[PDB]
Amino acid sequence: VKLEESGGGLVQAGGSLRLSCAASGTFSIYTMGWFRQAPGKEREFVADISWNGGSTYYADSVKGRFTIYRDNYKNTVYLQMNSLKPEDTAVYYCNADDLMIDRDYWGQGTQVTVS
Repeated sequence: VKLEESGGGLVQAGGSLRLSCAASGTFSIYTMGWFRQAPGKEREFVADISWNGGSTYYADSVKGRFTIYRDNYKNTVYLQMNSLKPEDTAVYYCNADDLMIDRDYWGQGTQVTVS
């Protein structure tokens, strides 16, 4: 299992960005999620989505501005970010928690910088 993140980069405050996390490489199923990491700080939960898409959870800092969703055809989970703020600047990581074997997997991380 490999997770490849795409999107990100430099964005003006008030803008929007969509991050993607494409899974590749069997077939268990997964809780997929997004975390972010500011320099010198704890890893911060952002959002996650259940294996069948029926339940989503968001950190209070992003509720009402961010949306997590899954496109099964592309085997990709997405993070739509609106009204971006300097406080959102971080490396964003997607995670996949294998519910059959209790092992999780991580993307390489993608920088989002809000100017």
